[PDB]
Amino acid sequence: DKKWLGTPIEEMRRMPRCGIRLPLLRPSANHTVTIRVDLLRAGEVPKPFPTHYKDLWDNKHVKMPCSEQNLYAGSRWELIQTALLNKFTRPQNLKDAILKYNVAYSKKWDFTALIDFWDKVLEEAEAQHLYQSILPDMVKIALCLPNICTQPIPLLKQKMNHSITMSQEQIASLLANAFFCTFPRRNAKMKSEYSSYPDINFNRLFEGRSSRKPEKLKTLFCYFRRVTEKKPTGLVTFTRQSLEDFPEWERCEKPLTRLHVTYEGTIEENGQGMLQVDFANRFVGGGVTSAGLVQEEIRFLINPELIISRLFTEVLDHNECLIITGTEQYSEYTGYAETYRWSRSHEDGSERDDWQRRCTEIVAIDALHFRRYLDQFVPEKMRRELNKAYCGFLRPGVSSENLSAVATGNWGCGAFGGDARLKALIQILAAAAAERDVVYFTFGDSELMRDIYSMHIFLTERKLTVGDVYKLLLRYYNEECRNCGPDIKLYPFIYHAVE
Ligand SMILES: Cn1c(=O)c2[nH]c(SCCN3CCOCC3)nc2n(C)c1=O
Repeated sequence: DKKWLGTPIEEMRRMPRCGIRLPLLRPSANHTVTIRVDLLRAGEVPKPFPTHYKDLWDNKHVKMPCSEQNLYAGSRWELIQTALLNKFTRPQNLKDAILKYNVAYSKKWDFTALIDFWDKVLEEAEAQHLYQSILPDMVKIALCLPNICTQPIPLLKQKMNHSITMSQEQIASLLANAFFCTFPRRNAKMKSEYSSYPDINFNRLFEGRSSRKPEKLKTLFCYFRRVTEKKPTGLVTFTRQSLEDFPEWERCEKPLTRLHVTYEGTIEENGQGMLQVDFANRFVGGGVTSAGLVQEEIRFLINPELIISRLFTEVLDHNECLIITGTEQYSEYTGYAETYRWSRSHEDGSERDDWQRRCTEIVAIDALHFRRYLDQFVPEKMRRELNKAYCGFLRPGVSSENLSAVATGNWGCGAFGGDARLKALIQILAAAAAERDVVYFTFGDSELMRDIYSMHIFLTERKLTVGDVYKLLLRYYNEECRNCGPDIKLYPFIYHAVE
């Protein structure tokens, strides 16, 4: 009957209470900081550093639309200014503007969803507000980019252990540019440069007739209305983490940690101050700028500062994750995929830390996509998922007492074909190896809650280590999968093996 099982969620560690005092925010070889730390003050808009725009146009940094190297020779940035500084009264005006500096895509890019949103979804007053106020304000913050993002932004490339800390205001200027599709070299289907990076320009949000698109657009315009009306004052950190020292899982003598499991609630609302998992695509954010609308995309829509990770985050390799600290929630929603609806504007009540970052930490970890259900029990694939989750959970240089619980759920299930009971145990083992408790949301599935709880209590009461459990997974593969759906399910197999 009960709605939750295991350790009370009130007993789990959360930020900021559990953290240590942050070191002085400072730029270094592994930390890009794009604002004046000496002037960072609560409730004040951060000042960009440096004061005057500095450009880098190379294979290691974002290619900025305002670069003097962005040519067409004509200046693409001048063309963008001329195109966007026109009155919009009808959606065709905005399509024509975006296409003036995207001539090569004038036959490839469809704007049906934008036209339908403006003309067929919005009432007359809402459309009027969109084109008299919201869009012109978005144009202005976009065109302010050279005065806002004065410091080159390095790409968080494969195998880099590197962090970028920037202001929410800087992110808003960059995302307004993404909306107007101004980022060069990010568009071609057959590009080699940036082929390993996600889409950033928003043009696919404008294509097609899904009922999903107006909801995505409502969610994003809620954000844009908010951050053009009053500049957000905080910072956001993006950290790419690449590990090479992974556990020898079969030999790991670490005990399991604590579990709270519930079929009610969500990661983002009920896991406040916890390490919140994004069920990510290896191209971070997935189809947020196109058709996708499941856990990752929804989180990227209600916390749009996440979307800018796509500007500079290379596709994740198996040993990598992306950790984002400080994104703000601007929207509330209901549903998902075909039922997703924008509900209302959200006033984020999270505390900020000593770097003026909202106390919200999200980790993008991408599960594997399994063509065949039994493929996921292959030991190499189980080890891969363990190592991915471990990389997402591990904080080198931090004591376990200062680590929040992990707030997660059915990672890699649904579209990717993962088995929820296996993935729950994999996350429990990885969390144990990283010395972090687990808060698990089963998203309405009460039987799964009971099953994960019962397995966890079974294993903990018998004092099985991480390695004891991993060896049982290996036995399951050999006994029920390798020479095989299997005859016996995983948790029944485990109970029988141990008993
Ligand atoms: C724990 N958890 C979720 O599982 C979740 N799924 C979604 S939409 C995609 C359908 N899912 C159904 C459950 O299996 C994973 C895929 N939003 C979610 N949120 C906000 C959440 O907190």
